[PDB]
Amino acid sequence: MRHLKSGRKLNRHSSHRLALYRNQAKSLLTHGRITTTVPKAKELRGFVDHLIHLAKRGDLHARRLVLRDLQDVKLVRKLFDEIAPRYRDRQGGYTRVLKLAERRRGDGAPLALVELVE
Amino acid sequence: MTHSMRC
Amino acid sequence: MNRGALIKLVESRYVRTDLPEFRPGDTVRVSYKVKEGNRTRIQDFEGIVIRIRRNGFNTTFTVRKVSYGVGVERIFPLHSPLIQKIDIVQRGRARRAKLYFIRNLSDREIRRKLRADRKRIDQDRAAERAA
Amino acid sequence: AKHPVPKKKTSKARRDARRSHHALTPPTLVPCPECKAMKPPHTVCPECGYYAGRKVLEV
Amino acid sequence: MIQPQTYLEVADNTGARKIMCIRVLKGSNAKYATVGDVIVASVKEAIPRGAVKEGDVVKAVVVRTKKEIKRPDGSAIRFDDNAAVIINNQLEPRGTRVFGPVARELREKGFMKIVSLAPEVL
Amino acid sequence: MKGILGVKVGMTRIFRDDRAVPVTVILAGPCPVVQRRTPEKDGYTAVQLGFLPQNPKRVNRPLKGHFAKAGVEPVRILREIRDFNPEGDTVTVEIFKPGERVDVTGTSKGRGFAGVMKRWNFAGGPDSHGAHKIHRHPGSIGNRKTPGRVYKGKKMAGHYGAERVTVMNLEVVDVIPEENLLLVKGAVPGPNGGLVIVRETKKA
RNA sequence: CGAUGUCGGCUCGUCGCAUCCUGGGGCUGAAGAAGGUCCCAAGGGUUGGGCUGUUCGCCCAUUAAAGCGGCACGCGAGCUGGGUUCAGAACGUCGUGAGACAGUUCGGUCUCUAUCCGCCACGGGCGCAGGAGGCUUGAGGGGGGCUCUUCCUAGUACGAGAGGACCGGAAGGGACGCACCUCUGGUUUCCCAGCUGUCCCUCCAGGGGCAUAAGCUGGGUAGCCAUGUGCGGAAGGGAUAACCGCUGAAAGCAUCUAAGCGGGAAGCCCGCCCCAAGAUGAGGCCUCCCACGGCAGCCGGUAAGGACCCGGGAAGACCACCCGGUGGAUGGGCCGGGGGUGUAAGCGCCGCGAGGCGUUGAGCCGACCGGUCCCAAUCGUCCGAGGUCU
RNA sequence: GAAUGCCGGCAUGAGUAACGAUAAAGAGGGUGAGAAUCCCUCUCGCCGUAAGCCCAAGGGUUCCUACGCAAUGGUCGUCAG
RNA sequence: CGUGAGGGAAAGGUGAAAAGAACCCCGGGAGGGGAGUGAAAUAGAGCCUGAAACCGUGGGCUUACAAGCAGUCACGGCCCC
Ligand SMILES: [Mg+2]
Ligand SMILES: [Mg+2]
Ligand SMILES: [Mg+2]
Ligand SMILES: [Mg+2]
Ligand SMILES: [Mg+2]
Ligand SMILES: [Mg+2]
Ligand SMILES: [Mg+2]
Ligand SMILES: [Mg+2]
Ligand SMILES: [Mg+2]
Ligand SMILES: [Mg+2]
Ligand SMILES: [Mg+2]
Ligand SMILES: [Mg+2]
Ligand SMILES: [Mg+2]
Ligand SMILES: [Mg+2]
Ligand SMILES: [Mg+2]
Ligand SMILES: [Mg+2]
Ligand SMILES: [Mg+2]
Ligand SMILES: [Mg+2]
Ligand SMILES: [Mg+2]
Ligand SMILES: [Mg+2]
Ligand SMILES: [Mg+2]
Ligand SMILES: [Mg+2]
Ligand SMILES: [Mg+2]
Ligand SMILES: [Mg+2]
Ligand SMILES: [Mg+2]
Ligand SMILES: [Mg+2]
Ligand SMILES: [Mg+2]
Ligand SMILES: [Mg+2]
Ligand SMILES: [Mg+2]
Ligand SMILES: [Mg+2]
Ligand SMILES: [Mg+2]
Ligand SMILES: [Mg+2]
Ligand SMILES: [Mg+2]
Ligand SMILES: [Mg+2]
Ligand SMILES: [Mg+2]
Ligand SMILES: [Mg+2]
Ligand SMILES: [Mg+2]
Ligand SMILES: [Mg+2]
Ligand SMILES: [Mg+2]
Ligand SMILES: [Mg+2]
Ligand SMILES: [Mg+2]
Ligand SMILES: [Mg+2]
Ligand SMILES: [Mg+2]
Ligand SMILES: [Mg+2]
Ligand SMILES: [Mg+2]
Ligand SMILES: [Mg+2]
Ligand SMILES: [Mg+2]
Ligand SMILES: [Mg+2]
Ligand SMILES: [Mg+2]
Ligand SMILES: [Mg+2]
Ligand SMILES: [Mg+2]
Ligand SMILES: [Mg+2]
Ligand SMILES: [Mg+2]
Ligand SMILES: [Mg+2]
Ligand SMILES: [Mg+2]
Ligand SMILES: [Mg+2]
Ligand SMILES: [Mg+2]
Ligand SMILES: [Mg+2]
Ligand SMILES: [Mg+2]
Ligand SMILES: [Mg+2]
Ligand SMILES: [Mg+2]
Ligand SMILES: [Mg+2]
Ligand SMILES: [Mg+2]
Ligand SMILES: [Mg+2]
Ligand SMILES: [Mg+2]
Ligand SMILES: [Mg+2]
Ligand SMILES: [Mg+2]
Ligand SMILES: [Mg+2]
Ligand SMILES: [Mg+2]
Ligand SMILES: [Mg+2]
Ligand SMILES: [Mg+2]
Ligand SMILES: [Mg+2]
Ligand SMILES: [Mg+2]
Ligand SMILES: [Mg+2]
Ligand SMILES: [Mg+2]
Ligand SMILES: [Mg+2]
Ligand SMILES: [Mg+2]
Ligand SMILES: [Mg+2]
Ligand SMILES: [Mg+2]
Ligand SMILES: [Mg+2]
Ligand SMILES: [Mg+2]
Ligand SMILES: [Mg+2]
Ligand SMILES: [Mg+2]
Ligand SMILES: [Mg+2]
Ligand SMILES: [Mg+2]
Ligand SMILES: [Mg+2]
Ligand SMILES: [Mg+2]
Ligand SMILES: [Mg+2]
Ligand SMILES: [Mg+2]
Ligand SMILES: [Mg+2]
Ligand SMILES: [Mg+2]
Ligand SMILES: [Mg+2]
Ligand SMILES: [Mg+2]
Ligand SMILES: [Mg+2]
Ligand SMILES: [Mg+2]
Ligand SMILES: [Mg+2]
Ligand SMILES: [Mg+2]
Ligand SMILES: [Mg+2]
Ligand SMILES: [Mg+2]
Ligand SMILES: [Mg+2]
Ligand SMILES: [Mg+2]
Ligand SMILES: [Mg+2]
Ligand SMILES: [Mg+2]
Ligand SMILES: [Mg+2]
Ligand SMILES: [Mg+2]
Ligand SMILES: [Mg+2]
Ligand SMILES: [Mg+2]
Ligand SMILES: [Mg+2]
Ligand SMILES: [Mg+2]
Ligand SMILES: [Mg+2]
Ligand SMILES: [Mg+2]
Ligand SMILES: [Mg+2]
Ligand SMILES: [Mg+2]
Ligand SMILES: [Mg+2]
Ligand SMILES: [Mg+2]
Ligand SMILES: [Mg+2]
Ligand SMILES: [Mg+2]
Ligand SMILES: [Mg+2]
Ligand SMILES: [Mg+2]
Ligand SMILES: [Mg+2]
Ligand SMILES: [Mg+2]
Ligand SMILES: [Mg+2]
Ligand SMILES: [Mg+2]
Ligand SMILES: [Mg+2]
Ligand SMILES: [Mg+2]
Ligand SMILES: [Mg+2]
Ligand SMILES: [Mg+2]
Ligand SMILES: [Mg+2]
Ligand SMILES: [Mg+2]
Ligand SMILES: [Mg+2]
Ligand SMILES: [Mg+2]
Ligand SMILES: [Mg+2]
Ligand SMILES: [Mg+2]
Ligand SMILES: [Mg+2]
Ligand SMILES: [Mg+2]
Ligand SMILES: [Mg+2]
Ligand SMILES: [Mg+2]
Ligand SMILES: [Mg+2]
Ligand SMILES: [Mg+2]
Ligand SMILES: [Mg+2]
Ligand SMILES: [Mg+2]
Ligand SMILES: [Mg+2]
Ligand SMILES: [Mg+2]
Ligand SMILES: [Mg+2]
Ligand SMILES: [Mg+2]
Ligand SMILES: [Mg+2]
Ligand SMILES: [Mg+2]
Ligand SMILES: [Mg+2]
Ligand SMILES: [Mg+2]
Ligand SMILES: [Mg+2]
Ligand SMILES: [Mg+2]
Ligand SMILES: [Mg+2]
Ligand SMILES: [Mg+2]
Ligand SMILES: [Mg+2]
Ligand SMILES: [Mg+2]
Ligand SMILES: [Mg+2]
Ligand SMILES: [Mg+2]
Ligand SMILES: [Mg+2]
Ligand SMILES: [Mg+2]
Ligand SMILES: [Mg+2]
Ligand SMILES: [Mg+2]
Ligand SMILES: [Mg+2]
Ligand SMILES: [Mg+2]
Ligand SMILES: [Mg+2]
Ligand SMILES: [Mg+2]
Ligand SMILES: [Mg+2]
Ligand SMILES: [Mg+2]
Ligand SMILES: [Mg+2]
Ligand SMILES: [Mg+2]
Ligand SMILES: [Mg+2]
Ligand SMILES: [Mg+2]
Ligand SMILES: [Mg+2]
Ligand SMILES: [Mg+2]
Ligand SMILES: [Mg+2]
Ligand SMILES: [Mg+2]
Ligand SMILES: [Mg+2]
Ligand SMILES: [Mg+2]
Ligand SMILES: [Mg+2]
Ligand SMILES: [Mg+2]
Ligand SMILES: [Mg+2]
Ligand SMILES: [Mg+2]
Ligand SMILES: [Mg+2]
Ligand SMILES: [Mg+2]
Ligand SMILES: [Mg+2]
Ligand SMILES: [Mg+2]
Ligand SMILES: [Mg+2]
Ligand SMILES: [Mg+2]
Ligand SMILES: [Mg+2]
Ligand SMILES: [Mg+2]
Ligand SMILES: [Mg+2]
Ligand SMILES: [Mg+2]
Ligand SMILES: [Mg+2]
Ligand SMILES: [Mg+2]
Ligand SMILES: [Mg+2]
Ligand SMILES: [Mg+2]
Ligand SMILES: [Mg+2]
Ligand SMILES: [Mg+2]
Ligand SMILES: [Mg+2]
Ligand SMILES: [Mg+2]
Ligand SMILES: [Mg+2]
Ligand SMILES: [Mg+2]
Ligand SMILES: [Mg+2]
Ligand SMILES: [Mg+2]
Ligand SMILES: [Mg+2]
Ligand SMILES: [Mg+2]
Ligand SMILES: [Mg+2]
Ligand SMILES: [Mg+2]
Ligand SMILES: [Mg+2]
Ligand SMILES: [Mg+2]
Ligand SMILES: [Mg+2]
Ligand SMILES: [Mg+2]
Ligand SMILES: [Mg+2]
Ligand SMILES: [Mg+2]
Ligand SMILES: [Mg+2]
Ligand SMILES: [Mg+2]
Ligand SMILES: [Mg+2]
Ligand SMILES: [Mg+2]
Ligand SMILES: [Mg+2]
Ligand SMILES: [Mg+2]
Ligand SMILES: [Mg+2]
Ligand SMILES: [Mg+2]
Ligand SMILES: [Mg+2]
Ligand SMILES: [Mg+2]
Ligand SMILES: [Mg+2]
Ligand SMILES: [Mg+2]
Ligand SMILES: [Mg+2]
Ligand SMILES: [Mg+2]
Ligand SMILES: [Mg+2]
Ligand SMILES: [Mg+2]
Ligand SMILES: [Mg+2]
Ligand SMILES: [Mg+2]
Ligand SMILES: [Mg+2]
Ligand SMILES: [Mg+2]
Ligand SMILES: [Mg+2]
Ligand SMILES: [Mg+2]
Ligand SMILES: [Mg+2]
Ligand SMILES: [Mg+2]
Ligand SMILES: [Mg+2]
Ligand SMILES: [Mg+2]
Ligand SMILES: [Mg+2]
Ligand SMILES: [Mg+2]
Ligand SMILES: [Mg+2]
Ligand SMILES: [Mg+2]
Ligand SMILES: [Mg+2]
Ligand SMILES: [Mg+2]
Ligand SMILES: [Mg+2]
Ligand SMILES: [Mg+2]
Ligand SMILES: [Mg+2]
Ligand SMILES: [Mg+2]
Ligand SMILES: [Mg+2]
Ligand SMILES: [Mg+2]
Ligand SMILES: [Mg+2]
Ligand SMILES: [Mg+2]
Ligand SMILES: [Mg+2]
Ligand SMILES: [Mg+2]
Ligand SMILES: [Mg+2]
Ligand SMILES: [Mg+2]
Ligand SMILES: [Mg+2]
Ligand SMILES: [Mg+2]
Ligand SMILES: [Mg+2]
Ligand SMILES: [Mg+2]
Ligand SMILES: [Mg+2]
Ligand SMILES: [Mg+2]
Ligand SMILES: [Mg+2]
Ligand SMILES: [Mg+2]
Ligand SMILES: [Mg+2]
Ligand SMILES: [Mg+2]
Ligand SMILES: [Mg+2]
Ligand SMILES: [Mg+2]
Ligand SMILES: [Mg+2]
Ligand SMILES: [Mg+2]
Ligand SMILES: [Mg+2]
Ligand SMILES: [Mg+2]
Ligand SMILES: [Mg+2]
Ligand SMILES: [Mg+2]
Ligand SMILES: [Mg+2]
Ligand SMILES: [Mg+2]
Ligand SMILES: [Mg+2]
Ligand SMILES: [Mg+2]
Ligand SMILES: [Mg+2]
Ligand SMILES: [Mg+2]
Ligand SMILES: [Zn+2]
Repeated sequence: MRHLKSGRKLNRHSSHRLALYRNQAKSLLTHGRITTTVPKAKELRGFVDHLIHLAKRGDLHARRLVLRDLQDVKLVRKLFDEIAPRYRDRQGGYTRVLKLAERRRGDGAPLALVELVE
Repeated sequence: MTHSMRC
Repeated sequence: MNRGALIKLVESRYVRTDLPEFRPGDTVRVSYKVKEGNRTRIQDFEGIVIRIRRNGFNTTFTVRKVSYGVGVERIFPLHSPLIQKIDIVQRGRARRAKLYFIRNLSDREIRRKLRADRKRIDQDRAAERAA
Repeated sequence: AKHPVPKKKTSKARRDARRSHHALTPPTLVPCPECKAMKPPHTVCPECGYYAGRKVLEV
Repeated sequence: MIQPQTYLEVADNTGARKIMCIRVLKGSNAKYATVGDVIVASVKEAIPRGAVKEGDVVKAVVVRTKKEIKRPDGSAIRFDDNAAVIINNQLEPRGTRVFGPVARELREKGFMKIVSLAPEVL
Repeated sequence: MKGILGVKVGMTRIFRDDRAVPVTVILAGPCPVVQRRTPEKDGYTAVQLGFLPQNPKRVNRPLKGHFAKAGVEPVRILREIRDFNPEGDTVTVEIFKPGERVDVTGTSKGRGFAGVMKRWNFAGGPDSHGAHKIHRHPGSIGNRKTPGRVYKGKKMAGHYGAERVTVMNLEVVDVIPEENLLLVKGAVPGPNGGLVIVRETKKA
């Protein structure tokens, strides 16, 4: 059973799934938009929204907390100086997921774009 | 193995 | 509907606010109403709070004492109407919320691990100074 | 286990009866309100890159 | 939760110090004894020249358990050991002292003499 | 013979006469009377009850007409209480008094496809001593060439739960008419949020 | 004999009754209690261990009882492999010997994929004269069916005493069953903290990886759970079995019977719980659409409606089912609460230092109870009646 | 018309088991008719008395570069022994 | 294939003549459609003839209350000559 369990497994063990989320996070915050599979995209929203929200708070603690996941000081500085001020008056919903029309050829995978919002 | 040894 | 509120609204008739705050590691005396044969009396149970499990009205706490050579753990509902009163005997300072590990300690091993919580002792001595 | 095995060859009738549930359903498609092309609903138009009235994707 | 094979301390001065439950005397096939239940047990360890010796098949009543027992008031009680007091076929203790606390449930089950000899009823 | 449609809220315990009493809280009323099955029209006696209001702009024309003939707003659910003819047009919790006994019908939690140990309390196999990939298996399912088959109703693996269940003769611990609350001692089928039916008991 | 695997166990049942217990009886060398024997009765029940490969049996401690047999000595394409039943080795014994022994001893390869029937679950199709959305009747199935102790009656009836009832009433158990998570007790793969070694970021401080598919350790919400909680077996009605009658001839008496009428089992029927109109014998009620256009038919556009798609769900293998789709709180975010962890970082002060103290129940923080349109359920498409014959 | 016959062809089982170590992947850019699978970059993970390096057997052009993708490669292929 | 002695296959046919299909079209290619050759192109090189199993497309009749070694005897319905 799975009654009221939150969180996809994505056929990865505990540490592989965390690193997957962290790497997707770095990639999305680097380019502003990425393509992944639809299930990965949807899971990415929550992970990245929380790091952006902490960057809205902007204190030293937030920065160090975000660095636990993102690890790259230059990227965090970008998140704190360029990304987060875009969202000071936005209460959640810092990312959007739109589904792409065409599946991957080699495995039929349905794709989606995940992007930071305006 | 082989056969069931019916002996 | 809000199902959570409806339960809290059911439990509201039974919620107590008279009892004092305490933490794991505090030495506490629970004056507890007991039935026996024909009469019902008040039997004090005094020991170290080793556990507070919280669930609003449904929170309970576990008190441990050594009686005549034997360890005894007594679990109480924090909002039970059989609890007459709870007296803080001593403030101890634990580093964790569950003190199961003291079941395995000698008496001086415990005294060394749950030293007196001078800060909250002073909070208690400062209070009671009312007028 | 003792290696179960088909007792009789399946007849042409039964093999094809089994496949009465194999036909593909055609893709669900709707016209894109911008370029009129047929595309799956709730997906970005792969022909003009529009979704929800605005342009999202270069095509 | 006592069953056959369970060892129990002896909370009296009969002479026995450790007994091993071999039967729960509560119907045809009870799985477990709690406080107030009688068991049949062999005596595994005695002190010399007490009433009961090693090898005796005795009756006892469980007075303390490590499995906590639940009460209608919504509370529970748990002891550090599993302990019983040895009785005869009249519920009466065969020794003259009871050591350590005992559960209040014994009173309702008619083991009154044990309740009085006990230094604490919890 | 009286009934009402309900909603399982959650469990708690309350304190009654220095005893802790585990309860399930049920939001019962109000249940408007939507149709009356009579011996003349339908061949039996029963009330069709309604429960929980629904978006009128969400209820199709065939159901609109049905509600109209009763003069009632759209409700999310219709259920019949059999052999019940309430005097009024709206059934509330106050058909029950504390102390009465009730039967409660809900839909059990669904275990999905369930193994023989979870569904039927089978013993499974040994976990050591040579046991070979059968630790949770059912063992034998029959005999040999006589009868050469498996009984109907044979206990085997399959979907378990998410079925209608009636627990009977529960004590009513309280009625709170200001909130349409019904407290019942003990456990009731299904999840919090699930629809349940509360009928007077059939045990004597 | 171009193979029907062979003991026992474990698992899973099911059946017979020549009945072990529980229910009903008659007779008794039946005072009572307790037994004996036979009759009716298969609904349910029929324990845990020591020994042995054992079946059986004996023993221990209980029990209402610890029944006997069938199902290929039920069940190895379900498991085991102790025994038996190859090849090694040894003892006793037999044989000059090679070797031999339902004699003993130690060891000894038990085969991933289910086509058909059958079984458990779940769908798709078409059917149920118009087509729909709901709510139902219950033919017929299935589940269940146990029992003990104490107290009252009453230390009464009975009995010299020992002892000790019927009937009727009350309380509390055991095992089993269904559901549940408030409590008790588990789990809780990253929810919090602490710790070692190493490498790294960025030197300090602070962190990250790896040490398992959690490095280790102390805890742990929701969910799933039992060891935990609630509830069930009925009651009641009917027809009976053995057995006991009332009235009553044949047969002036007698006779439960030949006419007629009573009483009477844990059993039988109904009653309780669950499925159920593919019940093709395709049922019933409430409501909605409606006579459209072209040679019981026909092909196009609709109708009431439905599906597709999408956001999801204590529903779920897929399918199904249920909720929602901007006139929206469905999921994600955010916020508040619950809950867990147990006082973050940084700074300040004390100590030579490991550390300590304060800010501070802080910081972090899955699922739980809610709020909030910030993000996403955009936009739409396709099926879908005109109702046969007296 | 049969010889568990012989040689070959094609069925069934079945869109089923499986796709060969549970060290692990993600994204951006490029190339191309076509890209999860080729090239480049960044992140992540695994070996490190080896899963690194050098000899000897054995193998015998598998080496380097250009042009290729029918087949071989357990998928794909623009890559390649 | 086997260390080796040794074992030891399968595989024939365009047409009279290459006249072996310029060129155009879809396609990366493969392949096909036209044009063209030829008495003939389901003689187009995967080439004479081209059986059978086996697979598919289209049509006639038939089938979702039914019990079967699958046929046979009879009658009726529909379709065809
Ligand atoms: Mg499961
Ligand atoms: Mg489930
Ligand atoms: Mg699981
Ligand atoms: Mg959820
Ligand atoms: Mg996670
Ligand atoms: Mg997997
Ligand atoms: Mg995997
Ligand atoms: Mg993987
Ligand atoms: Mg997979
Ligand atoms: Mg790891
Ligand atoms: Mg991508
Ligand atoms: Mg991916
Ligand atoms: Mg700063
Ligand atoms: Mg975090
Ligand atoms: Mg989309
Ligand atoms: Mg798609
Ligand atoms: Mg590909
Ligand atoms: Mg592929
Ligand atoms: Mg709740
Ligand atoms: Mg102490
Ligand atoms: Mg200290
Ligand atoms: Mg302090
Ligand atoms: Mg096998
Ligand atoms: Mg096997
Ligand atoms: Mg095997
Ligand atoms: Mg096999
Ligand atoms: Mg065959
Ligand atoms: Mg076959
Ligand atoms: Mg065949
Ligand atoms: Mg055929
Ligand atoms: Mg065919
Ligand atoms: Mg088939
Ligand atoms: Mg298939
Ligand atoms: Mg199709
Ligand atoms: Mg003692
Ligand atoms: Mg002692
Ligand atoms: Mg002695
Ligand atoms: Mg000894
Ligand atoms: Mg004693
Ligand atoms: Mg005392
Ligand atoms: Mg009350
Ligand atoms: Mg509905
Ligand atoms: Mg319901
Ligand atoms: Mg359910
Ligand atoms: Mg449940
Ligand atoms: Mg199982
Ligand atoms: Mg179960
Ligand atoms: Mg189980
Ligand atoms: Mg079950
Ligand atoms: Mg078992
Ligand atoms: Mg077992
Ligand atoms: Mg087991
Ligand atoms: Mg195992
Ligand atoms: Mg084995
Ligand atoms: Mg094996
Ligand atoms: Mg197996
Ligand atoms: Mg195993
Ligand atoms: Mg099995
Ligand atoms: Mg067989
Ligand atoms: Mg067999
Ligand atoms: Mg048969
Ligand atoms: Mg289901
Ligand atoms: Mg009751
Ligand atoms: Mg309310
Ligand atoms: Mg329910
Ligand atoms: Mg044979
Ligand atoms: Mg054969
Ligand atoms: Mg054969
Ligand atoms: Mg054979
Ligand atoms: Mg065979
Ligand atoms: Mg076993
Ligand atoms: Mg049997
Ligand atoms: Mg008989
Ligand atoms: Mg009897
Ligand atoms: Mg009897
Ligand atoms: Mg008798
Ligand atoms: Mg007598
Ligand atoms: Mg008698
Ligand atoms: Mg008799
Ligand atoms: Mg029986
Ligand atoms: Mg029986
Ligand atoms: Mg032993
Ligand atoms: Mg044994
Ligand atoms: Mg034996
Ligand atoms: Mg024997
Ligand atoms: Mg006996
Ligand atoms: Mg008896
Ligand atoms: Mg036995
Ligand atoms: Mg037998
Ligand atoms: Mg038997
Ligand atoms: Mg036989
Ligand atoms: Mg035999
Ligand atoms: Mg035998
Ligand atoms: Mg035999
Ligand atoms: Mg057998
Ligand atoms: Mg067998
Ligand atoms: Mg086997
Ligand atoms: Mg066997
Ligand atoms: Mg078999
Ligand atoms: Mg077999
Ligand atoms: Mg077989
Ligand atoms: Mg063996
Ligand atoms: Mg032997
Ligand atoms: Mg041999
Ligand atoms: Mg000799
Ligand atoms: Mg001789
Ligand atoms: Mg000799
Ligand atoms: Mg021998
Ligand atoms: Mg032999
Ligand atoms: Mg022999
Ligand atoms: Mg012999
Ligand atoms: Mg032997
Ligand atoms: Mg020997
Ligand atoms: Mg042997
Ligand atoms: Mg060995
Ligand atoms: Mg062996
Ligand atoms: Mg295998
Ligand atoms: Mg099959
Ligand atoms: Mg199998
Ligand atoms: Mg068959
Ligand atoms: Mg089959
Ligand atoms: Mg079948
Ligand atoms: Mg169907
Ligand atoms: Mg109709
Ligand atoms: Mg309908
Ligand atoms: Mg019904
Ligand atoms: Mg019926
Ligand atoms: Mg039927
Ligand atoms: Mg029945
Ligand atoms: Mg019964
Ligand atoms: Mg008396
Ligand atoms: Mg009297
Ligand atoms: Mg007496
Ligand atoms: Mg009685
Ligand atoms: Mg049963
Ligand atoms: Mg049920
Ligand atoms: Mg169950
Ligand atoms: Mg539950
Ligand atoms: Mg809970
Ligand atoms: Mg719990
Ligand atoms: Mg707990
Ligand atoms: Mg974390
Ligand atoms: Mg480290
Ligand atoms: Mg660096
Ligand atoms: Mg450092
Ligand atoms: Mg620090
Ligand atoms: Mg590393
Ligand atoms: Mg490493
Ligand atoms: Mg380890
Ligand atoms: Mg690793
Ligand atoms: Mg770690
Ligand atoms: Mg842990
Ligand atoms: Mg824990
Ligand atoms: Mg939990
Ligand atoms: Mg919990
Ligand atoms: Mg829980
Ligand atoms: Mg559960
Ligand atoms: Mg239990
Ligand atoms: Mg019970
Ligand atoms: Mg007479
Ligand atoms: Mg007469
Ligand atoms: Mg008569
Ligand atoms: Mg009669
Ligand atoms: Mg009668
Ligand atoms: Mg009964
Ligand atoms: Mg039903
Ligand atoms: Mg119908
Ligand atoms: Mg129906
Ligand atoms: Mg019909
Ligand atoms: Mg018909
Ligand atoms: Mg019929
Ligand atoms: Mg009809
Ligand atoms: Mg109908
Ligand atoms: Mg009707
Ligand atoms: Mg589904
Ligand atoms: Mg789903
Ligand atoms: Mg699904
Ligand atoms: Mg679908
Ligand atoms: Mg539906
Ligand atoms: Mg609902
Ligand atoms: Mg809908
Ligand atoms: Mg809607
Ligand atoms: Mg829409
Ligand atoms: Mg929402
Ligand atoms: Mg709502
Ligand atoms: Mg929300
Ligand atoms: Mg979700
Ligand atoms: Mg809180
Ligand atoms: Mg808290
Ligand atoms: Mg501090
Ligand atoms: Mg601090
Ligand atoms: Mg610090
Ligand atoms: Mg200093
Ligand atoms: Mg400290
Ligand atoms: Mg907090
Ligand atoms: Mg947070
Ligand atoms: Mg959160
Ligand atoms: Mg919070
Ligand atoms: Mg809850
Ligand atoms: Mg609003
Ligand atoms: Mg459209
Ligand atoms: Mg012939
Ligand atoms: Mg052959
Ligand atoms: Mg031959
Ligand atoms: Mg042949
Ligand atoms: Mg051949
Ligand atoms: Mg051959
Ligand atoms: Mg050939
Ligand atoms: Mg061949
Ligand atoms: Mg062949
Ligand atoms: Mg072939
Ligand atoms: Mg074929
Ligand atoms: Mg084939
Ligand atoms: Mg095939
Ligand atoms: Mg498939
Ligand atoms: Mg298959
Ligand atoms: Mg499969
Ligand atoms: Mg395979
Ligand atoms: Mg393989
Ligand atoms: Mg597979
Ligand atoms: Mg490995
Ligand atoms: Mg692999
Ligand atoms: Mg592994
Ligand atoms: Mg490794
Ligand atoms: Mg990435
Ligand atoms: Mg990738
Ligand atoms: Mg990549
Ligand atoms: Mg770009
Ligand atoms: Mg590729
Ligand atoms: Mg490609
Ligand atoms: Mg790429
Ligand atoms: Mg790869
Ligand atoms: Mg590359
Ligand atoms: Mg990056
Ligand atoms: Mg090294
Ligand atoms: Mg070579
Ligand atoms: Mg070459
Ligand atoms: Mg290739
Ligand atoms: Mg290729
Ligand atoms: Mg290719
Ligand atoms: Mg080529
Ligand atoms: Mg290949
Ligand atoms: Mg390939
Ligand atoms: Mg390969
Ligand atoms: Mg290329
Ligand atoms: Mg190379
Ligand atoms: Mg060779
Ligand atoms: Mg050879
Ligand atoms: Mg060679
Ligand atoms: Mg040769
Ligand atoms: Mg040749
Ligand atoms: Mg030829
Ligand atoms: Mg020629
Ligand atoms: Mg010629
Ligand atoms: Mg050209
Ligand atoms: Mg051209
Ligand atoms: Mg082209
Ligand atoms: Mg072209
Ligand atoms: Mg190319
Ligand atoms: Mg060409
Ligand atoms: Mg073409
Ligand atoms: Mg051509
Ligand atoms: Mg010509
Ligand atoms: Mg041609
Ligand atoms: Mg021709
Ligand atoms: Mg020709
Ligand atoms: Mg010729
Ligand atoms: Mg030819
Ligand atoms: Mg040909
Ligand atoms: Mg041909
Ligand atoms: Mg042909
Ligand atoms: Mg074809
Ligand atoms: Mg055809
Ligand atoms: Mg056709
Ligand atoms: Mg019929
Ligand atoms: Mg028909
Ligand atoms: Mg037929
Ligand atoms: Mg027919
Ligand atoms: Mg024939
Ligand atoms: Mg015929
Ligand atoms: Mg005829
Ligand atoms: Zn478009």
